[PDB]
Amino acid sequence: GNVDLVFLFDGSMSLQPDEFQKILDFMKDVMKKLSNTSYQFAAVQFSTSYKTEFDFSDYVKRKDPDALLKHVKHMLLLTNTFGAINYVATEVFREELGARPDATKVLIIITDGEATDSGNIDAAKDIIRYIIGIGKHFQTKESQETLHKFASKPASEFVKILDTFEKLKDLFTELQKKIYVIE
Amino acid sequence: GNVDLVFLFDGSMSLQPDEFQKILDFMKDVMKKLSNTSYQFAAVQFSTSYKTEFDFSDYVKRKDPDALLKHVKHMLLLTNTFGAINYVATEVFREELGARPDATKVLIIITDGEATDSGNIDAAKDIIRYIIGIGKHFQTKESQETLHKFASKPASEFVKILDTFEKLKDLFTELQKKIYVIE
Ligand SMILES: [Cl-]
Ligand SMILES: [Cl-]
Ligand SMILES: [Mg+2]
Ligand SMILES: [Mg+2]
Repeated sequence: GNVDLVFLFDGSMSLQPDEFQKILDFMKDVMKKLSNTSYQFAAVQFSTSYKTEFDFSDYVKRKDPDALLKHVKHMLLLTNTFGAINYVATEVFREELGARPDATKVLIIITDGEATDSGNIDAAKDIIRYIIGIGKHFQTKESQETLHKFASKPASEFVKILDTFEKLKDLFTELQKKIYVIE
Repeated sequence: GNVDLVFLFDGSMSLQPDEFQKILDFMKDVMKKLSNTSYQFAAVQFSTSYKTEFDFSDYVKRKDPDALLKHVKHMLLLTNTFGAINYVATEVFREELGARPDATKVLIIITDGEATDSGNIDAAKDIIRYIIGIGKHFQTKESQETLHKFASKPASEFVKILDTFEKLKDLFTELQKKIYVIE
């Protein structure tokens, strides 16, 4: 059926210009591949606070991915992941913002560091949540587990750990192998 | 998993140059949208006889549909669909020709007239068969009924009827709404 997918990307102080660009490229690639499908998209940059770069209505109005993200500016601040996730659940997934009523909700969280805040993401528990942890900040198994709480279960399918930002290209390659025209 | 898909397109005398071109456009549109996935394609033109325009190996070596179908010459003869389907079953789905051993076999038959031969397609029965009947030759319930024996069950799912070749543009729009990234 319909799929309303939200990209919640890390814009923290740790990211180098090229790394931030690779995150933007990844989001665009998936969007272009899935253009003219039953998917609709929204994008929110998060660091200390949260900013919807374009919401569902924006995408519907102008499907152009490159145009939708041409205005993004790297925040360069903290990594308040609990707040960011709750922000999507209540401020982005809204009918008035273009979200479709009984559409399946999906969240693709991309981050390069552990969350600097805490609390709960209970309000977002019914959204299908994928998280992509990139870079040396996720070298240890300990740091990787910290991401499970944000993603759906099992972690084996929903939590993806990438050692480099270059690997985002590999991940896109792999996701395309999972694309099918369903009966 | 892996999907080996063969397009079997009508090259009969009834087809005008632009109608035959729209059939090719449909095939290329499909292939382009499904590029870099688990799908691999082969295309066979049929009329009085049959011709593999490019096989699975060719597709793999040069994944460019436009380049893959640039030499196609409209046969302009009859409509031997029974023989054509049997040819795909035994002359196209072959490992030496690029087909992957246990990939799901799918056949997309595109035609604008009733078969001019007879027999059976028992040898192609394990292949998921879709048939697209286009135009004035299918304006009666009887003519449309004859297409059923070539496709998988139920006909309501595997038989597609288009009043015009223009409609192949519509059909492609429709099928894209069924494109999802599987878990
Ligand atoms: Cl950081
Ligand atoms: Cl004909
Ligand atoms: Mg960071
Ligand atoms: Mg014909």
